[PDB]
Amino acid sequence: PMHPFVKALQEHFTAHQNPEKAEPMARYMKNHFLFLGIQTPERRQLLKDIIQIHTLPDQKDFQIIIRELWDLPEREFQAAALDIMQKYKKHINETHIPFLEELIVTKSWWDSVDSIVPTFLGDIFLKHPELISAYIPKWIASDNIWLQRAAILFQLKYKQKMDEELLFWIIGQLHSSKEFFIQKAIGWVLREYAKTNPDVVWEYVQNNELAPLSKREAIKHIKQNY
DNA sequence: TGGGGGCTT
DNA sequence: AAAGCCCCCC
Repeated sequence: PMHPFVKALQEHFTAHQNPEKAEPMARYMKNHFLFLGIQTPERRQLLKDIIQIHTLPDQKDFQIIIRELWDLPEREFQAAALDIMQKYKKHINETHIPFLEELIVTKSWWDSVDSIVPTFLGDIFLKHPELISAYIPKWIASDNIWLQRAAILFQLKYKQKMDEELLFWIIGQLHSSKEFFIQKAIGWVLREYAKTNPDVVWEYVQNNELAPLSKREAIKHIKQNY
């Protein structure tokens, strides 16, 4: 934690770790990560304490801090890094897409990736429509399952802004994936979109090839209506 | 299947 | 802030 802010945060988090909570938190993530055992309320308070002391670092340092936290072993530091990224949301723009790509493909799991994609990337592509073709096809073809999940979920919260043709194209490109988290992402985005346009999702699921898992996930809340 | 402490609003 | 939702999990 070269940067003083990251050092303080690490010291403060470590001083407040809870071994009894570490185990179940770690199991939730299929043991891919060590945990300190600090849940979100306390994790955010501990971040608040440090901000109260140091003040939020200048925007020129924000990528440095986030990377340094990403390199720390315990998962809470990546969670804290995302809390921090949210506080800098107004300074995050299209020039940061490569930075966000690195975050997605490093220490990858659903918890970090879902926290990056629908909000930060979703907003970026809304403001910069021309960049969709520069990133989405590349992510789909990358064979990195987390970039693939990113391509599927960037429109997750769009509601009526959903580009249906694009969504169905992206899903079509990944419908044969044998990856659990891709099949789940397809199910999720379809299920979420069905809150807005259930008819189109129902017809899509009935008439197109998807894993049974994705079909089950997609229709779990609307099947009682058909 | 379909619903649940941890999270959100 | 009482109450709904659930990425995920099983």
